[PDB]
Amino acid sequence: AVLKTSSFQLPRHLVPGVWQKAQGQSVLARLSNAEPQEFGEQQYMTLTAPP
Amino acid sequence: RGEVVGESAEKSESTATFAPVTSLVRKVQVTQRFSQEVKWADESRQLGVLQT
Repeated sequence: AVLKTSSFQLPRHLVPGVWQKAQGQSVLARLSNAEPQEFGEQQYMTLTAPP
Repeated sequence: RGEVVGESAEKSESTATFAPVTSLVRKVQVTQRFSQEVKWADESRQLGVLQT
């Protein structure tokens, strides 16, 4: 029979890098700034009514 | 106002009229009251409550 590349069983060439579907980032990290905090529940004062 | 008059027609007068108006005088106060404990809490914890 004639010689074919079928007989050699070549490995596939492997292309560099990984293809990805992108993901949405945080919006809250863009829309309001982080503040320095210490570990625990925080508490904040609000004005309920002016004089 | 101007008046139109004939040759020997008796002329009228139409003098301007004036009146005064006066400002009222209005005194406005705001008083806020709080415990000395509120001063101690704010000044120790740096809350900004008395500055606001």
